[PDB]
Amino acid sequence: QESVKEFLAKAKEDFLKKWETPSQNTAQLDQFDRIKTLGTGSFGRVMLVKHKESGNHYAMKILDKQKVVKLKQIEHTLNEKRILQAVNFPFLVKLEFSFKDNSNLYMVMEYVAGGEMFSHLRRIGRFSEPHARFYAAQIVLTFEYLHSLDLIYRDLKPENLLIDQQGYIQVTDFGFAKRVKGRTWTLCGTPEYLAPEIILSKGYNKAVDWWALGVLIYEMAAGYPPFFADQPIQIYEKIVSGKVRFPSHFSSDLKDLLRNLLQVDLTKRFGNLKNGVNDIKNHKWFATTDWIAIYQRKVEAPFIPKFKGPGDTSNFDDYEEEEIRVSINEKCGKEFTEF
Amino acid sequence: TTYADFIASGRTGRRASIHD
Ligand SMILES: CCCCCCCC
Repeated sequence: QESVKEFLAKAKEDFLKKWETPSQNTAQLDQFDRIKTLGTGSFGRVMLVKHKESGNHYAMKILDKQKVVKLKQIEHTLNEKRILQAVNFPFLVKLEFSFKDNSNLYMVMEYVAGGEMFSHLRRIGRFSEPHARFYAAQIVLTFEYLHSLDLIYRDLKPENLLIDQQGYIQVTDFGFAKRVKGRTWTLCGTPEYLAPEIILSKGYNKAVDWWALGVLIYEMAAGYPPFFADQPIQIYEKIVSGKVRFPSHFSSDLKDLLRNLLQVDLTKRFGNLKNGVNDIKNHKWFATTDWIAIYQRKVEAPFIPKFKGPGDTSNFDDYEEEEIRVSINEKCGKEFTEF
Repeated sequence: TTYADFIASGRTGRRASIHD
């Protein structure tokens, strides 16, 4: 318990060195080959790429300067990159390279071939409590680290957790990540995962991440989220309402834990109490979990997705291949000066 | 069943993140 505190301490120091003095233009477009698109986003897409000098595969994130701009996501894009190049945690996707060009922003990360948890979750339906618990444990720890650096993640969902070769998770998409001492007020996240304080425009803190966990956990063990409907509006209504129904297969410990994460009253919510994280690590639901073991990647994973070979894309869905178009004249230069 | 309700819902796929 003190070992943790001390860990965190050195870790904050490392982060700060990088937070105050970031990396810029460490690669070029040409140094890679575009293999396949792995996902599409709002302002960009993700592609499997291949580094010519080393023959290593990576996932390259590509953001359109112009769309980031019209969508007023400028600050958010700067944050994502600035933060990603500074963290280092076993369950965080590693940023290798970063660069930009006349029309785009690029973030090159390592490739995690197991695909999104979302695909498995959906295909299988739901996970057994022990299975989900395995995952939760990793996110608790990840949040423990992140929150320590005065960071809020803000975009927890199955779509964002990737599964590696060992069956361990990797958190991707820091598009909403923000370093903040104090409150923030941006309306952002994914409907089914938004805390009421966000929805209510109340000004929020890192406690929103904990409500998110609650949702994650419920979703994985039930196979469906606690609050769903066909139009966001309908969802917002159920979130703030305060009602939550659980499946009859939930263990009582589970129901207890989720009843605490899904606390509308920020003043009662687990994780945002004096004792923070400990209120969670100590719960009966996780009585079996050896935090240290998880951290160390010593625990045997419930499911390992088998990799056919390096560069294999079998675990991702297919998307139409647009082609990377690179302008002759620079787009939004001053806006992305620090990238 | 709720599970069935979920399945026939419109939000069974990948959810996009909101902003403003
Ligand atoms: C919040 C991260 C925990 C670090 C544990 C280190 C194990 C000796």
